[PDB]
Amino acid sequence: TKCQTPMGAINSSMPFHNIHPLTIGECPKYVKSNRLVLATGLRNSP
Amino acid sequence: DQICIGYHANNSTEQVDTIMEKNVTVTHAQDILEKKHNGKLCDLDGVKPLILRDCSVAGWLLGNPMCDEFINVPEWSYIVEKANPVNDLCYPGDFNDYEELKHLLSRINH
Amino acid sequence: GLFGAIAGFIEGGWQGMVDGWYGYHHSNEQGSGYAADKESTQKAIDGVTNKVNSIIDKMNTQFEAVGREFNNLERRIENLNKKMEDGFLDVWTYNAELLVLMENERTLDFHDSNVKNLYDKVRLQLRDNAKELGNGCFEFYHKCDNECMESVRNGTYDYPQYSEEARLKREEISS
Amino acid sequence: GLFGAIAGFIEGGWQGMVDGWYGYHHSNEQGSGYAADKESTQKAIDGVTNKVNSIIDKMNTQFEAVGREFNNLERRIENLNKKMEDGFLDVWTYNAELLVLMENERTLDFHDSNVKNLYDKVRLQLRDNAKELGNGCFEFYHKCDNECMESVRNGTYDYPQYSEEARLKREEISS
Amino acid sequence: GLFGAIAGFIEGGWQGMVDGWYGYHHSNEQGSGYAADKESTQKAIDGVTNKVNSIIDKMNTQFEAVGREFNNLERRIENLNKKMEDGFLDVWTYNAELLVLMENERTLDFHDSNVKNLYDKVRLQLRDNAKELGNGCFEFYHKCDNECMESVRNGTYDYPQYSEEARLKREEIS
Amino acid sequence: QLVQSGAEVKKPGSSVKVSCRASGGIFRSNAISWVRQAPGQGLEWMGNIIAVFGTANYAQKFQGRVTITADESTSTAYMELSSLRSEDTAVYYCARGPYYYGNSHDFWGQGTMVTVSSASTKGPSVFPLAPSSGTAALGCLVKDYFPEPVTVSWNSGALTSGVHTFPAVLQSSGLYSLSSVVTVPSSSLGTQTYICNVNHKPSNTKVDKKVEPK
Amino acid sequence: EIVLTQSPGTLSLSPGERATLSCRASQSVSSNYLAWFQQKPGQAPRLLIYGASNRATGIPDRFSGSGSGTDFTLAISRLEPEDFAVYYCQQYGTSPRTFGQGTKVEIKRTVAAPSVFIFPPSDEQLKSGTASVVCLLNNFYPEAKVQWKVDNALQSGNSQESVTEQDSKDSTYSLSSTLTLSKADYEKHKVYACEVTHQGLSSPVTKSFNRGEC
Ligand SMILES: *[C@@H]1O[C@H](CO)[C@@H](O[C@@H]2O[C@H](CO)[C@@H](O)[C@H](O)[C@H]2NC(C)=O)[C@H](O)[C@H]1NC(C)=O
Ligand SMILES: *[C@@H]1O[C@H](CO)[C@@H](O)[C@H](O)[C@H]1NC(C)=O
Ligand SMILES: *[C@@H]1O[C@H](CO)[C@@H](O)[C@H](O)[C@H]1NC(C)=O
Repeated sequence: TKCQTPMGAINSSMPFHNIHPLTIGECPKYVKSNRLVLATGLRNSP
Repeated sequence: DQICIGYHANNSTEQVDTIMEKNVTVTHAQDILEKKHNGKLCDLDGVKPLILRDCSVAGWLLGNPMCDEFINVPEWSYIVEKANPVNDLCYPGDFNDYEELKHLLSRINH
Repeated sequence: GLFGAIAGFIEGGWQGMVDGWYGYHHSNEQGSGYAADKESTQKAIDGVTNKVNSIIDKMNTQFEAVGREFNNLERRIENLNKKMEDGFLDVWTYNAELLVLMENERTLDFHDSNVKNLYDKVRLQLRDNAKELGNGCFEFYHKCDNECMESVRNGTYDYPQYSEEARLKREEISS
Repeated sequence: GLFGAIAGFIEGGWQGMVDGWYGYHHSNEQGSGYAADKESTQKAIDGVTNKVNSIIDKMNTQFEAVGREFNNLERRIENLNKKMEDGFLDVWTYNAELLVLMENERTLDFHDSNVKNLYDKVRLQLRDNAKELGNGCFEFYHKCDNECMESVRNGTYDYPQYSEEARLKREEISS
Repeated sequence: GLFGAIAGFIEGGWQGMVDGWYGYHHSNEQGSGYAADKESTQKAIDGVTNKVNSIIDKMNTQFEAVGREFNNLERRIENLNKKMEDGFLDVWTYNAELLVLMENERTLDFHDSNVKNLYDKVRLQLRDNAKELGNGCFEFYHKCDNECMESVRNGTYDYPQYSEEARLKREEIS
Repeated sequence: QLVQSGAEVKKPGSSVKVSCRASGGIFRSNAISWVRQAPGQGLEWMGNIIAVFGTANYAQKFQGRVTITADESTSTAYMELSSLRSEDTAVYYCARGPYYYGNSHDFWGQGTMVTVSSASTKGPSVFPLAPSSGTAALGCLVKDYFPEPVTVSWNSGALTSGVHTFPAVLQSSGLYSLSSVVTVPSSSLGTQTYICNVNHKPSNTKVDKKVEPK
Repeated sequence: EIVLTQSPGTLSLSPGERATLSCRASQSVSSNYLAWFQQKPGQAPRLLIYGASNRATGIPDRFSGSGSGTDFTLAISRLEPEDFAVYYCQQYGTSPRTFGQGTKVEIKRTVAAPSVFIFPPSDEQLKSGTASVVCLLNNFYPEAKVQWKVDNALQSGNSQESVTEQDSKDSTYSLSSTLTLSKADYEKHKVYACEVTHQGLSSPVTKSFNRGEC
């Protein structure tokens, strides 16, 4: 892998992770959150 | 006769927060956050990390009998100790600038 | 809806259209049917594909990095590590969390925008040749078959061809 | 005004309305009076209440913290503290200061948007049954009393009921 | 175009206008010519001049600074410097790079907005006294000379003056 | 930029699923299509699957026995084929095209060999051929094997100038078989012994064979 | 479906000359949505031209397209070593989107004749009960006819043949016909003859051997 963590190893395509703060390598940015989802479509109406 | 205009909608459930509204049900989406790990520590760009199981760095440089110094790996990317390694020094003592030597030996080419 | 498309005058979205994001519902003498405008939908996707790309691709500046390495006779410096490391975590979380929330509002509004502009593109071609219903539909004064309606979608609709048919249908109702 | 509501075609705002943010001014045979549209105003406040919440609530990531603790034979490390501490202060100030400036433009424009959509919601119900002044008002061709005007606000206004009254009032002026 | 001005119904931009950003093209009996609306253009520039100012002026928080200064028996602390220094470089690059990308979209859309509002300001003055082409032009039903058209630009155009001239020109065609 | 799965060998009637992962860091923006090619003969378009919505369109030739799915997250298209015949044996290509529609093409995959004959993975029988009475020809006969490929190292790369490896043929028996020969002067016919190294990957069959005149 | 026909199926042109590939459509082609593609041996297809005449990115100006309605033409001005391959037109105006059936372009050469050889079945192959007689034709140009004769009796239905790709350096073909029989039908006869017919030969050459000779 391109970077490492005590828990495991990360892919590091996307720009944020929430795995473990202390990493080794070209990791993305450690962020304290569970969800970062981005909108692409539009409002779905039922 | 008629022509009326509109916009797509399907059966998606994926909610997305926005600045002015929360929990908004949206047609499509993209995750930006990496949540997953393979759970087994790996090479950094082809380089084997130095894994010390029952042994610390001090006991590995010196010839601690209880662990083994058979590791003839001539190159590494990072060192991996455990929390409290069981064999630091058989004969008790101290190592001078241990932490700095640790950092020096953390990544070796030859 | 900022542009008053989606929440606004077009209450709800056609579920039967599954070709694109934006489109049309014809109901003339030959039959009914949905038909999606692929060209405007493509520009939207080209745009959104590019937003998401840009939010990831611009952060490419990242390097080597590490964890923790001081003894309990240097706890002051270990606390300086913590301050910095916690500090960045605060910044990045905040900046990330908000960036999503901000770019998600505008992404939704970009769709509103595209839909209101599509409705406006139709509206400007056929000025008095149709009737603005207000559910975002258009009642024709004249008969327009399946071959006539491709001209509305394509955007090659002749005003002068069907001008007198509608104009003189208008005064008949106005009594 | 981005949407051309507030700075634009509605030059100035009704000061006598103090029920909501957006609303109407009736002046018919029974009398004059202001009357605010509480439903659209509520969505605006729900929105704004949520913006302000989101700008505070997302930064919940904050922990323990400290001040300074080195002797004058370690001024190098004290300078490393200063660099970091000054560094964050620069980032947070900048990010905060701009966030305000950015979210304040869009907040003002969200109001423009709501007002132009309200004017458009009225405009689409009564197509030729009233006259677009351009000061954002609507002159009726027919008589509409206080019980008739609730239908405009409610949004249950019948076009066919008052169609002939206006249509045949139109040719009287056109001489 | 968000407001459907520039990419949209006004396909392409007048290159012969070089007075302002937004403006008009008259072609009446006396001749043709471009004429830019300086008042709306000025508000746009006042705005943009202020954006750019605000993006620089708010970061005035900067002080003294330095580089690197530890011996090779303190490489741990030198690595803590690197982490911080690299860390800020990451943040500022990202924040800067995006800020540009974000404020550039809205800056372009602010222009769309101004143009659609200008077209709407003309449209509301002359309701049935002209014909909405759809290329963003206005065909007059009545004769309007060079002294009449300043009233459209100025925004002092009398509906009642030319009302009957157009209204009774309308039934001739239909 | 496009990647397809490995070779698979099925019996006739049995079904086959083939994966074309486009890339694409993100959700896909491009309509994957599918084009097969039975060896020798030309290209046959099969079906296309638009990007964002997952709706497919197939050809009237197949319709009822082929389905192509779309996995949006990883940006991968799939291709399932039902009740396979002998003539479905082919190389299958995925092709992405410049936007979701799908209309022109632009970036093509690698491909995937799919054999439909129902045969055992038997090794190739290598037999020594002799030259019969200037320039003469001698070589290795490689008969009765399954399936492709069969790369041949003459003297482990020592003699590779003028070697012609012929493409194989399906027998009435239903097994592949080809020849391979090399032209050499009579100066070193009964002097330098020439030996070929037949590989065949799917059985691991490593049996060399000397070539001599009778 | 709209069936596309290409012509000519094989061009024989020298390096430098102009090639002119045709593509006729069974019916009009909706709005000039036709494309050309290039396939070399072993590789996957390249895009050449879309929308009738628009070049794709990373392509020389010598490739150029034209036509409309029902008739379409792809022209190559100065042929070079790399361009000799198969060329497919496709329409993509409506589903199903079909391909032409391969208009190949090969190198033109001076008519050279085939060096004919023959190989009896090996003694070790007869141990397994089957007998293969090979008849090779080496380095010729252009089509050929190979006929088998067992005791001067003309065979048919028990032989298959394989052809190499046009060579890199001399631009010639090679061929290998293989007659397959049981050991029962091999030891039945004595005289085994292989008659080759070609343009470059004045009359038909025959090579042969008798069973069990040195
Ligand atoms: C705004 O435009 C109007 C256009 O008519 C100007 O009004 C004219 O002023 C001239 C000055 O000589 C007079 O001849 C007339 O009274 C008006 N013209 C016509 C044709 O009647 C007006 O001056 C402009 N106002 C401002 C404040 O700029
Ligand atoms: C609804 O979404 C689900 C997602 O699991 C999918 O399997 C299905 O094909 C969709 N159905 C319809 C009727 O669109
Ligand atoms: C959003 O949805 C979740 C359920 O998935 C729920 O627990 C929560 O109450 C909702 N949040 C808000 C702010 O309404």
